[PDB]
Amino acid sequence: VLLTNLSEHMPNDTRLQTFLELAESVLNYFQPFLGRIEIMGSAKRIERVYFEISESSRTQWEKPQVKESKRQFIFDVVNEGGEKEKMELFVNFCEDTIFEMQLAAQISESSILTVRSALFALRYNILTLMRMLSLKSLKKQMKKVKKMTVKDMVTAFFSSYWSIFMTLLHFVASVFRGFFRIIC
Amino acid sequence: FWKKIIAYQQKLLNYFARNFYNMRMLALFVAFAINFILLFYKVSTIAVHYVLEESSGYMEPTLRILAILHTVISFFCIIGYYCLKVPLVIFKREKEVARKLEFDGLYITEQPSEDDIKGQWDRLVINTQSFPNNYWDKFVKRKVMDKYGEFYGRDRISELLGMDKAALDFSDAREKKKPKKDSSLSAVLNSIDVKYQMWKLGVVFTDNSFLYLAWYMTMSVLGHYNNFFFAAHLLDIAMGFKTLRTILSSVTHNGKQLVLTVGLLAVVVYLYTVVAFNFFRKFYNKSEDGDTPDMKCDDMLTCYMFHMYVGVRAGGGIGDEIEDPAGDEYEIYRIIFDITFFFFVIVILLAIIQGLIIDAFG
Amino acid sequence: TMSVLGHYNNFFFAAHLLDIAMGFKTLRTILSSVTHNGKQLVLTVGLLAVVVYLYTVVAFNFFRKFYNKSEDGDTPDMKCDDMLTCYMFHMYVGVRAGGGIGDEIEDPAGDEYEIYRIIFDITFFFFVIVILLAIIQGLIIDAFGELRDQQEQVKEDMETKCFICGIGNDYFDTVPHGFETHTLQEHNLANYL
Amino acid sequence: ELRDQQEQVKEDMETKCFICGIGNDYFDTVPHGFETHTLQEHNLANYLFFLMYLINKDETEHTGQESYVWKMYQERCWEFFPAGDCFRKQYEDQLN
Amino acid sequence: ELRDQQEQVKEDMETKCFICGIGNDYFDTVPHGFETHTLQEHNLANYL
Ligand SMILES: Nc1ncnc2c1ncn2[C@@H]1O[C@H](COP(=O)(O)OP(=O)(O)OP(=O)(O)O)[C@@H](O)[C@H]1O
Ligand SMILES: Nc1ncnc2c1ncn2[C@@H]1O[C@H](COP(=O)(O)OP(=O)(O)OP(=O)(O)O)[C@@H](O)[C@H]1O
Ligand SMILES: Nc1ncnc2c1ncn2[C@@H]1O[C@H](COP(=O)(O)OP(=O)(O)OP(=O)(O)O)[C@@H](O)[C@H]1O
Ligand SMILES: [Zn+2]
Ligand SMILES: [Zn+2]
Ligand SMILES: [Zn+2]
Repeated sequence: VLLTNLSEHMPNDTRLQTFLELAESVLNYFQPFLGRIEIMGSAKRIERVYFEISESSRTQWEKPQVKESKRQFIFDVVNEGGEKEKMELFVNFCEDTIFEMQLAAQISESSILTVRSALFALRYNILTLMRMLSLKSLKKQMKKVKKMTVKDMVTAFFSSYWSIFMTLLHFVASVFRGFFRIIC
Repeated sequence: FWKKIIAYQQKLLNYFARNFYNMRMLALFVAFAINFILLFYKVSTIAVHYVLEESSGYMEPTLRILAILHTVISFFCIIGYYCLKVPLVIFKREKEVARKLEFDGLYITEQPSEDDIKGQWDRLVINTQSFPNNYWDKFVKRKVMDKYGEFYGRDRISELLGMDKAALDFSDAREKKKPKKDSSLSAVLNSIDVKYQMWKLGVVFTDNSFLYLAWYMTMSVLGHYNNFFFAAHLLDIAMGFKTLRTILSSVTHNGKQLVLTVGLLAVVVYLYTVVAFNFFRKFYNKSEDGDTPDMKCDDMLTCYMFHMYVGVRAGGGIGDEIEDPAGDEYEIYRIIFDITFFFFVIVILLAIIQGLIIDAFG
Repeated sequence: TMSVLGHYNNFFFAAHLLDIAMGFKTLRTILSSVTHNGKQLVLTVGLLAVVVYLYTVVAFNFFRKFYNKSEDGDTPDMKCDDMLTCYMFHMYVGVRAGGGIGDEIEDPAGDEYEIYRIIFDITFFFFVIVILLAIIQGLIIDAFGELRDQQEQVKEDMETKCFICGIGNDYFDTVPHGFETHTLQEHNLANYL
Repeated sequence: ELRDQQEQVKEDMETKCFICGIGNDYFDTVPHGFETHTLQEHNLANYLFFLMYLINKDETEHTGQESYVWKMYQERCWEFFPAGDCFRKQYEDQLN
Repeated sequence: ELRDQQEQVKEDMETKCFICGIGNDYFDTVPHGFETHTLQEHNLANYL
């Protein structure tokens, strides 16, 4: 807190900056807990205030119920609330939220199958397609096709994608069968 | 030889990639032509046949030719998609996984959520030597190696990324390397990266647009077994034109609200069905023959089906389609029943649907 | 030409009542609500035609028996024994029917296709009668709103910033009535003309 | 109307600071200035945490600033909330 | 349109002074400056 205050009140100070990177680790550890606000101080002058925020407080604030409460409060004050009572409403909301947070902390006492089946179907059907492409008979087809033809190239070129489409159809059918097996 | 075949195959790939969109339009046009011809079937009589009532007599060969052409065009559209759009999908997936590796350590420090199909499937492409084939950054493995190797283990990081340990310094010291002939078929089969192609095929199969085009192809094939399957290709107009997409956005923008409104209507009609089944059973005789009654509310399921199917579709609600309450001791209660059904179901909920559509427009 | 033809047949003078769309701007305000989204209206009509064609295909393949529209028990009048006849029947009758095609075809109770035909009728009512017509009304209402918004935008621009120089009224209003003085004496577009 | 109310809430929150009311145009002279101000300098969550901290802290252990804010809170006087002013506006000459 | 007219009236009254027409941004440099100006300095009720 001392180092942060010094840094914020002397932004341009090389020695203090050097001390900052010297103390970088501690500041990084204490960053979630160091809370800053600004107030209209007793000297008729805006002042920075540094304080401590507890881990329990941050967790209770980040609970989704409190998030929904904050959203509703903001909606209310923006729409149906004026500017003269805005801070009074904000303080009332803060008090109610703080009580709810403390009560929640007090009472806090102390698809996978589908994804796996889809991955298995993908692996199996693609390995079948790879087995089809890579064979010891591929050398035999190649020795047969030592002679090129434009028509032969067109036929093989089309057949590769026809095999890809058939493999996709097999994969989709496997997906439906596996889904039915797991749901039943 | 293989150089020539690669050149001609590249020509063919580029031609299909250039003409991917023109032929989607051509397939849609052929689908309209097929369905316009389909408007000229009739049933003729055992087994009944579907026969063209053609005055000219030319329409049956035209239909056969158009069906064959539509199937061919759908196949070529799949090919054009694979040449044109698949490279961008692979590029984006490789970019995503590379950035997640370097800037998040998704496999070094974190792990996939085990319910994420993409995160679990992307494990395969990391080990592949040709991992960033489409993504420009060819140094992602080295960047991850420098970021995490010293702290997380320079051996396991290399094993995870599929980087050779001693090949680098052996080659730097004394390479002792020889050229390989491209004509060797076994050499080419070793050169092709099997695991990377497996991962790429998985990505393509998971891709939504490719699945849509495959469904289009399957429907085109089934159109030869039954010509009326070509009507399913008229659904392609929701994707062919942006002007129709503007209209359909007014429906899909608040689609979840529309579905929830339908469910709420179902619940309200169920409550009305409960009330009718408990109090107004006598009024649900829907038989004109005075001898045999046809009671639609003697069973809860029958009463709910009757309400949902008839009262909702009726202009004035359920009161239009059930026996008049005049003179009955439950007359006032049943009048309230009918009026409230009309006001809540016919007037308000349908108004909610229209309001959702109009608000989507706005 | 219509006025001349009115002498051969006096009812051709009814075509001159179409001149009200051009005589009055007040009727033009109303008709803009239709013509503003006219292309969307036409495309919606076409989409309705396509959806009804799909429903016709389904009925022609599965629900032919339910389309007997003859009261005389001797001679049937099947409206779905031909694809063109079934499509005309659907487009002409089911679309105009309050509850959809289910109002005008034989009741499905007791049939083995009862659940499928109930789904057919309910989905026809929901998609054709409820949604697409709602799309038409929404297009008209949105045209009303868009024309209104355009008018208020024109008014807001003219009242806020000068037409010629584009400087807002905030700068000119440091002098009392400064904006109106600038826009009526210094930068008047009428003066420029 | 419900839609318009929601977009109005969003527009207000994105344009001007909730506490001081200064628009994002002033703060955005520094890159990411508005988000820095609304997440580090004038965070309403931070103000709620400060009220919690003051309430939980012993009265005899308050610092001068804490005692000032605590007294003002006890009389429910909200002048300590920065209204139309901030650290940056106060120290424009020295900070810039 | 009636809704929009009502919110326009509300927006105008909350943003700028009825008499002088100066927006609330100038007056709010002082805390509660706009309400002070519109209730103590330029009140239309006071003018009446
Ligand atoms: N360059 C400009 N010349 C004239 N008016 C301008 C110019 N820039 C802004 N304005 C504004 O446009 C408005 C003029 O409105 P408009 O064109 O309807 O004419 P008018 O004087 O109100 O009368 P009329 O309705 O009979 O034409 C005024 O509010 C004026 O301040
Ligand atoms: N005093 C303030 N404190 C916090 N946010 C403020 C403040 N003034 C304005 N804002 C703005 O309000 C927005 C915060 O939105 P919101 O309250 O929804 O929280 P969030 O951080 O976006 O997340 P969440 O939706 O999970 O609550 C930001 O755009 C922020 O700039
Ligand atoms: N010259 C002005 N005189 C008074 N109020 C003004 C003036 N200019 C702007 N305003 C604003 O108009 C609003 C006054 O609203 P309104 O006329 O409804 O009265 P009110 O005090 O809110 O109460 P009531 O609704 O009971 O009349 C305030 O927000 C005020 O800041
Ligand atoms: Zn000007
Ligand atoms: Zn602020
Ligand atoms: Zn004033």
